[PDB]
Order: sequence, then structure tokens, then C-alpha cells
Amino acid sequence: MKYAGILAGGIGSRMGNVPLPKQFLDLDNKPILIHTLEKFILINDFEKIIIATPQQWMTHTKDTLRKFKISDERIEVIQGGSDRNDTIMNIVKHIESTNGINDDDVIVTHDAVRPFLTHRIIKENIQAALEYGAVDTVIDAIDTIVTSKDNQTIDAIPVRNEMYQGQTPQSFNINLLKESYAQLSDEQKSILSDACKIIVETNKPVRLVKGELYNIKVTTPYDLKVANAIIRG
Amino acid sequence: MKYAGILAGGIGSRMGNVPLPKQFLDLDNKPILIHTLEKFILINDFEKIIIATPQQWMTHTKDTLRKFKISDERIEVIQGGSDRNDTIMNIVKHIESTNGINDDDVIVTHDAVRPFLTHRIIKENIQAALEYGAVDTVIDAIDTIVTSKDNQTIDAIPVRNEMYQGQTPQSFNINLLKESYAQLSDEQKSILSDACKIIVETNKPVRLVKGELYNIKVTTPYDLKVANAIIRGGIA
Ligand SMILES: Nc1ccn([C@@H]2O[C@H](COP(=O)(O)OP(=O)(O)OC[C@@H](O)[C@@H](O)[C@@H](O)CO)[C@@H](O)[C@H]2O)c(=O)n1
Repeated sequence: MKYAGILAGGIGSRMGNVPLPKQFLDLDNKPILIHTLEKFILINDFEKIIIATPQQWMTHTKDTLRKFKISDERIEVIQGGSDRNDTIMNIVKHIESTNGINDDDVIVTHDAVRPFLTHRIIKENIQAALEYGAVDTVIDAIDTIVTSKDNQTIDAIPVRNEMYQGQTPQSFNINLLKESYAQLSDEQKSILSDACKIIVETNKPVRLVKGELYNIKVTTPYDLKVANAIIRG
Repeated sequence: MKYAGILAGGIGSRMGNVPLPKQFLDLDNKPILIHTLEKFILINDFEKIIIATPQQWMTHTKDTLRKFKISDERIEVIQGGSDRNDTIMNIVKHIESTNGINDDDVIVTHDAVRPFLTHRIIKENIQAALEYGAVDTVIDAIDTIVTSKDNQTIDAIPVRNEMYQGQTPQSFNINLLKESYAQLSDEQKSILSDACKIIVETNKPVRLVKGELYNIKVTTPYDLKVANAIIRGGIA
């Protein structure tokens, strides 16, 4: 079975790491979250489309689904976790308690504020997860990537041809993801913020699926202004 | 003395069509290169502002400057090189053969196809080059960065808080740039995608100056749609 996990944990402020509900901001007279969900409802192969969000946003999420006539029976809103990977695991646990996890199940996890992913991206994610167990959506780096350990000076400049900008979806065989996450120590769980890095850190391969330049994360006022252009055109 | 080097030397190859150089494409009825140049003209302290273009585009560039009533005597259009760092060094050599290089000279090198840099970015680049000798214009990485050695599977996912997207300008003390570049082999030069790595590879510091989310590089039709939005929105 194939599941979608829509991660609506918000976008943390720079000071304080306060979750801001950017997925509710308006994009051409409809919340960003609704645009993203519409893309997933178009995929008939999903058994459930699970939105995980902080307890304090669950009612507004349900109210917004109702206002924008999103009635698809596969949509469910559940409470998120203490960080992004813990929220993913809340989704996995919800699947297990509801249907039970099958050996061939896959989960397609995706940012609520990435409304411009495509049918191809979703299908390629599903197929790569079924065959290989773990997948990241990426695009080739356009800028030269540089590192710094002090926010003052360059530490290194890697070869750009080996660098990729990570997007989402990130998709996994569910049992593989669960087994890998179970291998991490409490310290690792506190430090890891990315879902594909769970797999990498536990020495299993992660496949690349190529995204799109326009599959942006709408997290700043600048990105919201750009998003209006992408949508209208 | 302070010099600007506007890098307009690439050629936009297209499959099955006449090459259309991205730096000359119209953006709100004005070529991208002119948008970029206007920012540099507003900096009084440049001694010269040198635009490098492919040989066959030099006359067209000079004429287009005249078309937009741009007569600034500091502007010179010269021939670029076969790769980006060769274009930068063509500009350095032109300065050397024209004025000679002073020990305190700095050069602000910048993509012609990045029209949305700001007064602040240029001024911080100049000051950074004067104080530290080498500087990169960067922003915090917008995405998690992923690496791959086989172009099929992830090799590593570095700690995201140490990752930055390189933009331009990149600015240098001229003698430092020249001396560092002279140390590199042809293979080392082949691997470079920017100028600041010349400095990093020769074990001299490169300082960071913050760019902007809208200091985008215009190279594909998608980027031009974004550029048009930026202009109409007053974002930059
Ligand atoms: N023979 C050449 C080739 C290119 N050029 C100029 O170079 C500009 C960017 O060129 P291009 O769009 O192809 O981008 P690159 O792949 O070179 O990488 C750049 C990336 O490193 C940098 O922006 C940033 O990230 C660093 O921090 C364009 O104006 C070209 O005309 C030149 O004058 N002569």
C-alpha cells in the first residue's frame, strides 16, 4: 500500500524556533496547504493522505479543509511530534495502529509548503521507493555551494557537479524507515533534521529522483511573491 | 583603486537553434546586462568598469550602451575568455596593461546575468576586499544540500547549518588573485566553478558577505519569469 505523509509542522523562526503556520498563507486566494493537497488527491494510488500538524493547528486545518470543499475520504489530520522526523514516525505509528504495516508499504513524505511538485515527481518517488526502499527528490546545484564553520570565512568549496539541492518528497519503504530510525541513538535523533539522512546514517542506499526548479518551499515573503508568479503562469 | 569586472563572456548554446546569449536577453524592455551595469555605474568610487563579452558581441554591446544613453567614461568593453575564470583574468590583464596594478587595488567580479545585486552588496564587497583580500557573496543554503559521487544515490548529507549558496560578486585584491591563480595547474583550473576557490585552494582566507534571496542568476526561461516578477513587484 502507498501512503502520503504531508508534513505541516510550520517553519521555525530564526530566533526561538517558533513554528509559524506558513502553509495557511494565501496563494492566489487559497491556502498553500490546499494547493499541495490537491496535487496528492489527484494520485489515485494513495490509500491514505495523512496531514500531521501541531495539536494547536488541527482544528484550523480541519476547518480549512471544510471551507475549501476538500472532502476526499482518504484525507486525515493527526497530531505531529516533537520535530520533523518524530512527526514522520507519528504518521508511521498511525498507519500501524490503523491498518498495520505491510512489507511492501511505502510512504511519500512531503512539505506542506511545497505546492508545485508534479505528477511525475510523485509517481517516480513511489516507483523508486517500491524498488529500492528510499528516495530523495533533488535538483542539480546551480550556484556554487560553499561551506563555513563560523559564518565569517569559507571553510571549503566542494566540486559543484557533485552537489544537489534537496527538495521533497522523500519516500521510503515503511519498515525500512522504521528499522533505520530505531537504530539511531537519542543524540542522533536530536541532531538529525532530514528524513533521508536517517537512511544514510544507517548505511542503506538512497536513490535520487530529479525534482524541478519550480518545486520551491514557500517559506519567506519573497518566496510567496514568487509563488504567485509560478502559479499564474 | 577599485575596479569592477562584469562577466558577460558566456554563450548560451541551444540544441537546434542559433545561440542566444542570456546576458543580452530583454528584461522589461532592457537587456539584463544593462540592468546589471546600472548598479555599478551608481558606485562613484570605481576607477574603471570593465565588461567582457565574446569577441563577436563587443560592438553590439558598445552600441547598446549608446542606445540607453550610457556614456560613462569609466566603461570599457573588452574580449572575454573561453571559461569564466579566463574571462576574469582577461579583465585583470587588461587593467595591468592599461594602468598597471597598485598594491591596494581590488576587483569586484560579478555575473552579468545577476541583475538584482544591491548597492549594499557592492559596497560590502569593496570594503571586504580592502580589509581581508578575498570575499564571496553568499546566502544560507535554501535547501538541505545533498552530495552524490555516482549521480544515482546519495553519498553524504552535510550538516545543513554549515552550507551556503554562492552568489556573486566575488571580490579580490588584484595581486592576490593573480598570484593565487598562477599557482594552479590546468587540471585544477578545469575543476573550478567560481573564482573564490582559486583563493581557497591556495590556502588564503575568503570572507563572507550576505547576498539576497532575490540575487538570482538568470539562465533559463524559468529564471526569466522569476526575474520579471521581481521587477514588477519592486522586490529587489
Ligand atoms: N567563458 C565565460 C563563461 C561565463 N562568463 C560569465 O559568467 C556568468 C555566469 O556564467 P553561468 O551562468 O554559466 O554560471 P557558471 O556555471 O559559470 O557558475 C557561476 C556560479 O559559480 C556563480 O554564479 C556563483 O554561484 C559563485 O558563487 C555569466 O554572466 C557568463 O556570461 C564569462 O564571462 N565568460
